[PDB]
Amino acid sequence: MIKEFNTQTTLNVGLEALWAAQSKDITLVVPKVLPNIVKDVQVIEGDGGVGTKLIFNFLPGIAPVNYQREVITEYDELSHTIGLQVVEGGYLNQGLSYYKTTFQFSAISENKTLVNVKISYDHESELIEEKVKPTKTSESTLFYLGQLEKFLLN
Ligand SMILES: C=C1C[C@]23C[C@@]1(O)CC[C@H]2[C@@]12C=C[C@H](O)[C@@](C)(C(=O)O1)[C@H]2[C@@H]3C(=O)O
Repeated sequence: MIKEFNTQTTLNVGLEALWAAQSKDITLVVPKVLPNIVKDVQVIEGDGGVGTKLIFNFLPGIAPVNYQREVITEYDELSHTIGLQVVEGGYLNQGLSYYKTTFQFSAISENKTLVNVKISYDHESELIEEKVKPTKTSESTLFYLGQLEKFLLN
């Protein structure tokens, strides 16, 4: 049933800094990284592990939705893997019936890190809508990761 797309990016920042930003500090880092997109992010419930509930509030007028609620579905500190599944809003209002993003961080050297991006998705329509193809949604993820790199290196 579930379709999967993978890509990779390499960022010139170290593993621990990236992993902290993407996990325990996500709610304060994301608005600083994406100040023209994300107004704020809250932890609704949970400690950061599986089943933690997050809400991302967006600036209106950019996308067809002004929030997304996410739930953590994987949290592995040894492999530095975190998965976020959309619960409400987000791409569920744009043509998909299921969406999840999983990041896995691997050190290349002290200040260079490989980021694997896995996008899992489904849609009810016989043909997928263009704006929610993973080739397109991954572009936004890569935009974010590059902005995260820029934020951490400052
Ligand atoms: C530019 C982006 C990329 C977002 C969607 C957004 O439009 C704004 C917020 C990004 C993001 C930030 C943190 C998480 O990595 C993510 C999966 C999410 O929920 O929100 C990230 C998410 C994504 O990678 O799909």
